[PDB]
Amino acid sequence: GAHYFVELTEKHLLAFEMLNSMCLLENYDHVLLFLECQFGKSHNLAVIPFDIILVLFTLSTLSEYYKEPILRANDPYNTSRETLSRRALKLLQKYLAILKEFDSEQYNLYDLELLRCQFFLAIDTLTPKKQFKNPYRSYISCLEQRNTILGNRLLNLKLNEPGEFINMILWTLSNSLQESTPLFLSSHEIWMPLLEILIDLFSCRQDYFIQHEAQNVSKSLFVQRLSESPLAVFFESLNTRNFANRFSEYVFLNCDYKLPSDNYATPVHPVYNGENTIVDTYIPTIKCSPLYKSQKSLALRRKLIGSCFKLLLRVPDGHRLITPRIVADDVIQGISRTLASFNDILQFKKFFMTENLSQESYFIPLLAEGTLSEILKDTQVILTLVENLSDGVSFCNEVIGLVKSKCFAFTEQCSQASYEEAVLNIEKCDVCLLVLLRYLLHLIGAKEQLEMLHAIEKNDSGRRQWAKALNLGNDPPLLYPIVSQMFG
Amino acid sequence: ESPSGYIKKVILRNFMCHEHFELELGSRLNFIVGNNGSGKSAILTAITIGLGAKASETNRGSSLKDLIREGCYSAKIILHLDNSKYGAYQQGIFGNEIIVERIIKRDGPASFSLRSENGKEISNKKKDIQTVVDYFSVPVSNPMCFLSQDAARSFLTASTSQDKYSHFMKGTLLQEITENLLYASAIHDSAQENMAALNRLHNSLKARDQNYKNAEKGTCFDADMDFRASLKVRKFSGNLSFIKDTKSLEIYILTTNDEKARNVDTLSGGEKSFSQMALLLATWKPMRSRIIALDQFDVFMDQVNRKIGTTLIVKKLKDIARTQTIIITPQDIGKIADIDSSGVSIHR
Amino acid sequence: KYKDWHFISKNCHYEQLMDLEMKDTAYSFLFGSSREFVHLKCPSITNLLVLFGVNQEKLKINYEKKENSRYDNLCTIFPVNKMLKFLMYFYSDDDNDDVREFFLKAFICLILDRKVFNAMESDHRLCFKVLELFNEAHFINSYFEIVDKNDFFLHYRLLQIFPHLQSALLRRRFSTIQQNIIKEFNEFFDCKNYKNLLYFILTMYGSKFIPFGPKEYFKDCILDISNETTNDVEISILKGILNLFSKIR
Repeated sequence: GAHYFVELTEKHLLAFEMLNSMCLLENYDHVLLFLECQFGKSHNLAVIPFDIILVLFTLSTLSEYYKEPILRANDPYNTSRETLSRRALKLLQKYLAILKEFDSEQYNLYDLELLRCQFFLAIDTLTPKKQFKNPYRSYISCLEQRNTILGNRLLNLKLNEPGEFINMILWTLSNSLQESTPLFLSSHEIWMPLLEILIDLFSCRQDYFIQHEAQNVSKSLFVQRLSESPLAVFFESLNTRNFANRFSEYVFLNCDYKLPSDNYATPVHPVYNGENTIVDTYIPTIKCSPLYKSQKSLALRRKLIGSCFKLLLRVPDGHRLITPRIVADDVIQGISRTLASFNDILQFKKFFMTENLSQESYFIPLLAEGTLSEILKDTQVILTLVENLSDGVSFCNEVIGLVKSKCFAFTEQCSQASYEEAVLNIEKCDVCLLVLLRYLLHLIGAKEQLEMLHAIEKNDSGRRQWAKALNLGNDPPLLYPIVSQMFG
Repeated sequence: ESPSGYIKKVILRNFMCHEHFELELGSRLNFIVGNNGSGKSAILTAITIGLGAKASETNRGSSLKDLIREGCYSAKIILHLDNSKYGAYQQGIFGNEIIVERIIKRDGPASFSLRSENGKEISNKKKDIQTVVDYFSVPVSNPMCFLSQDAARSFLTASTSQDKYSHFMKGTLLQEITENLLYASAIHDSAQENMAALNRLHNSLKARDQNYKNAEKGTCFDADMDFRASLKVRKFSGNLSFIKDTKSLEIYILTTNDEKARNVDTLSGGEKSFSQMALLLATWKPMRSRIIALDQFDVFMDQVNRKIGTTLIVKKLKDIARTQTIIITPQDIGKIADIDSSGVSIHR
Repeated sequence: KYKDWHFISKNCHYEQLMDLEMKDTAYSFLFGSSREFVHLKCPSITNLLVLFGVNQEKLKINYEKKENSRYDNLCTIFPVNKMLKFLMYFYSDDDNDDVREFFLKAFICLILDRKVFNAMESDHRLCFKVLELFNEAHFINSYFEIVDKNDFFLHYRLLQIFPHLQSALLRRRFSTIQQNIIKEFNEFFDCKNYKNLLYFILTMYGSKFIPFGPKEYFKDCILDISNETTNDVEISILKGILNLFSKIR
């Protein structure tokens, strides 16, 4: 009963000791069938025990693409027409969309507070190192004498190994943009939706640890209650003191921007053996386009930084965080000197043009302006756009000042010698402006807009005539046709 | 009320120690009492033999003639089965009860006459009484349900890890399908080497190991849930684990004063005896019978702990409305538990 | 066992669908509220379905030609989160009833074939969005057009991604309901239909008519027929499931 601990009513104890008995008999089909048969039926919320989470965290990391025989020698009938790893994942993502609602209008608050206890007990076992204790007493559980599940050891028992919660992050990030099926599948249905759960839970334990830690405490010590925070040990796994040049290259591992890291790339190895091997009796069917590959791998690289500008946002203006030893300004010019360095501009758009615009606020209109300020240092300044993101008149006046400052028109007479890089550079500084414009249009719900309109008309026409004088067979990367249709 | 298939009355005639015995039992936990050597085993032997047992199916009587007391000429056994609730097959033919008659003479065949409500013979074939017994889901054949004084003593005694597994498997009829379908090492292997579609037999046999593994998961899980729910009358916790690699029944328990569950064979006599009695109770759970007997559960458990065993038996068995227990024990023990509650029919 | 009606039979036009994706992915930071010229390679919904990898004249399953029994036919398919994204562009909510019903039935047929169903995303957000566009009375009366009585294999599939429909179709098929379920249990019991009975139990357990708990006489009926010990492998499953649906409260 240290904190968030909820005791067991006898009507939940039965389902607690029954699921563990079923799981002890190597019978996971019925363990899963226990939860699914009573999911959307009534207002009961049959919660998973906290040790039947570390089982679904290990039933998830064994997909048929490399363990087809073992998934068949367990239940050779396959009643549900699904595997053990595609239903475990479908439960963890179904009992998580319930946790982050806390809707008491249908469930009972006791079940919703018990489920949170199970989830936090589960995610309080993942303690990353660098290189069993059941809190209840009513029942004896599994995971006391059982170590491995179908060969795969465990998740809590493996991520705690020295230098392993850092290798699996680089595993799911580097093999994100891969072409070989044995490698791309190891991070599309095994480690990509599993890190999206770990990050979404480590970022919900933080939402609780802040309130129910010490109200009315000194600011100098409130920052000391963020060094033992759950989001602090998570980012403590990064075993370097160069977050200005290490967190900017761990998020973008397999991306190809202008990689200047003279140090050798991080050694990436599989978590469980046989992961980078497809099996003979399974042939893939889903065709993943290279654009689709680099759309769901940049919605995770951004989601992994979006949990770093939520830990750093809580640092008070006076002091700085102790355990990670990082600054909320050394990682806005670090995720901007590489974002402004991308070669494939279809990855740049996939990163900035996000499908979750409202939740992923508070840090995107910081890298967007932070990146536009990194490009104009070569195109030829002080950017105050985010401070003017609330009042449109000031943001306008600034953008007309910028376009009059000749930072959106092309460079000097050098046209064809270095066109291939100049066009990419000048168009990469247009997405940031477009992203900021979209945010303003969403954060604000007159004549200055029209003045920006005609100014951008003259600028675009200047680029157009410059490209015409470039004896070039195609159009320049115009701006206008986007802003015109955005405004209306 | 209780579904049909419970014994109303039992009448004997010139048995091992009873000249003319008449008992009446209820549709639930039914204690009967006495003392050592009072014919308590005689009634259990008669109730086993009166349905499906053979002359040498008890290992105590050598034939069907030694049962008759010396000096007597013959013997007679007659039982009554209730037919009022679910299970009253063709009740219009007989009535609301079924009467059987097992008469054994000094010389000649033993008649197996079946009677109706008014006591007139309606059948004499062994097959008729056998299908009557096996319809009401009676486990006559089974050598566990109607455990003898020594048969039950074989379970509730000094056991090891890979001995309770054997007892549980044999009692649960799970050492019958792992032998009737384990000779496949010669019927699918050595019965095909004559040319190096007759493999249809191997096709059915592969769709039959599913039947065993899906009836050993749901039958060894029901006997494990009713072992954690019977360790909660001493404020204990724990479970029992089947190891097919070793064929073992390691049972792990955790007491109020304990911090980490240990193996059963590390405690005093009382907790081990309680755990083994709990396992004995759990064995009967998966197999849906209708009549269960027992004799002499005081083999090694002291009276102070035999009282706790009695309370366990009373809570676990009295509430069930579909298992007529006929437990036999000499001492009168209706003075500690809730025997006054409806569902107990202690008889002397 | 290995054959689940496989709506998408041929291969997918991976080159034309890839082109359509690139144009569409730049149409989320320009619209999202106002309603298209991103796609005119598929002027009608039938053309889009053909692009997905379906054959001509495709919306019904009849089982005369073993329709829900076609084998693997290992054809590659496009990701479901994009197939459903391209599909909703053809709603025309304020339009003719026939095209709306065609869209509904095409959506349904695309939902419950093994190719899509086995490779769906656990996020599971698009399908519910397509569901709220219709009321469950019109999603179950003009429902998935599989037969009602004998076909309980895709009923369990439907009530496996849309669980809140559990009591929505049970009052349509069983149109007194408590005595109708046992009546339709004997018909699948005195027919030796031990495979379409397993999915009859898994479908209707949990509703208002057949609740969980120790209380149904089914476990009796699945106890007299077990004497062969080699009878059937879908009869030692039906009794292990029913032994678990009783110890649940």
